[PDB]
Amino acid sequence: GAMGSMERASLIQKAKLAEQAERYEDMAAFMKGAVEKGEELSCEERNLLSVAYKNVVGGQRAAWRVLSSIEQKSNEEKGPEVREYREKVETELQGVCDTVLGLLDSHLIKEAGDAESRVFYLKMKGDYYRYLAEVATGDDKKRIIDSARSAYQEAMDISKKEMPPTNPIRLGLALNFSVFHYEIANSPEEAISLAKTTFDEAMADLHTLSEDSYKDSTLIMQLLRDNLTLWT
Amino acid sequence: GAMGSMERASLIQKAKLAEQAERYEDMAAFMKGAVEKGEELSCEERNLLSVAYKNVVGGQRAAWRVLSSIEQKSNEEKGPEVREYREKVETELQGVCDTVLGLLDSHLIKEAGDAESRVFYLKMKGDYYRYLAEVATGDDKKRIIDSARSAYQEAMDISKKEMPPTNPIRLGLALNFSVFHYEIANSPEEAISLAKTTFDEAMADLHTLSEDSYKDSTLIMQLLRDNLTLWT
Amino acid sequence: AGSIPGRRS
Amino acid sequence: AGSIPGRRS
Ligand SMILES: *Cc1ccc([N+](=O)[O-])c(N2CCC[C@H](OC)C2)c1
Ligand SMILES: *Cc1ccc([N+](=O)[O-])c(N2CCC[C@H](OC)C2)c1
Repeated sequence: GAMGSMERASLIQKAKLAEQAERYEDMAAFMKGAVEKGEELSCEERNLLSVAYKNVVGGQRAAWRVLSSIEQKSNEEKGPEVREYREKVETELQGVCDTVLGLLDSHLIKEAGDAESRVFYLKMKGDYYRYLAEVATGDDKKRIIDSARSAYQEAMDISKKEMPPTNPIRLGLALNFSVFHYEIANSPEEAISLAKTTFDEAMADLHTLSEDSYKDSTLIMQLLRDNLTLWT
Repeated sequence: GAMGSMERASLIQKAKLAEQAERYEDMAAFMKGAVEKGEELSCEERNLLSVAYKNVVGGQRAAWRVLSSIEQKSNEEKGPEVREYREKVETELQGVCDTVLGLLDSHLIKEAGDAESRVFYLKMKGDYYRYLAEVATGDDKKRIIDSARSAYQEAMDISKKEMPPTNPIRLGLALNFSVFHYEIANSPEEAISLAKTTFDEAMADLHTLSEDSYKDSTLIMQLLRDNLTLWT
Repeated sequence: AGSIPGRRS
Repeated sequence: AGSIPGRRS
């Protein structure tokens, strides 16, 4: 595409430079160009793709929430401007989510055979459908929610068969699926049950880990505990 | 232009919403559209224009400094990528500075007759030439520096004739011109002299101010003092 | 509450 | 050193 004339390795190098420079839109464009070269992504390259788009869509979500709050307050006649601008931000956010989903569907997921890559991409698919669900209201809010759930469920099924309960991708998948249950699917009890079971099963497997792996796993376990403290 | 179909008042309203949402690129595009309506800007609208572009160019400058530092370190063969990406960021930064300068030249400065508006715009002109000077190396670095100096000098001459020594625009002009002297023009003694004289003349005029004006002026005086502490 | 922050490689 | 921060209206 737009990055079609740049070498794959140069796109990856520039994505790392863009991360250092906090230029996340650039980072995401470089990583989109790298994916579109058609080769599978290494573990590090998958992380670059996820960091880039998470930062882009995170800024959009924060802006959408500010604007949605102002719009809800307004409903003196403020004119159409708050709604128009919230809609503009919403459409941009939806476009980024559709771009990420399109990369996953063409063709990252279908070529991902190892558990670490397939779970990673299916978790991303659940996440970006979840961000679509956050702004959805029309006749597809239900279908968007089901698409998020289905992606997270397939990732969970693979992760429980193929990864130890302390694996950081397995833990982060469970964390985010529990947030889906709490915030999107109106299932707080399922959120709490999943977070508790995930935490307890990880605790019981920590004895198998090196010092560095222990640090990685316990960091995500603390996020599960932080949510449980907020929810109970 | 691109915002030509939107009402002036709606552009101003959306610039304020974009500020709240931390969407500074949007904010700058809305304020460019407002300027291009051709009417003069009020004090509040001038501040919106300056905040929007300061945030946009501030992100670019921070990224350029990160990339320039990496490039200087590299000079193992890292390939052309660090230089290419620094150049891309630099060109974007130059484009934003040229856009702001173009608004000032077509036609904000020529229509600005009151001291508060004319000093404000000439200070902006000095600032954006100063940001161009920060990245300049070729046969125009000298001419860019002189353009910054000339804009700041005209603003200083008006400010000393038309504004009290505590006026916040006068103070911020002097602060930024002192930074120009220290960082761009290799004139640290002129920087220190200007900051000291500005501070002392403001101190002697504080007795004339209300509580709220005193707070506004002393905030900028503290920035002059912070620079003097760093420079001496 | 909080999902994976995920914003730093 | 520091110019006017200028990033908040
Ligand atoms: C979804 C997920 C689960 C775990 C981890 N992790 O172990 O850090 C991550 N990230 C968080 C940011 C740093 C890495 O970039 C993607 C890995 C994600
Ligand atoms: C150039 C300048 C001088 C003074 C002030 N001030 O008094 O605050 C300002 N700004 C700083 C940010 C807030 C306002 O937006 C432009 C005014 C600028």
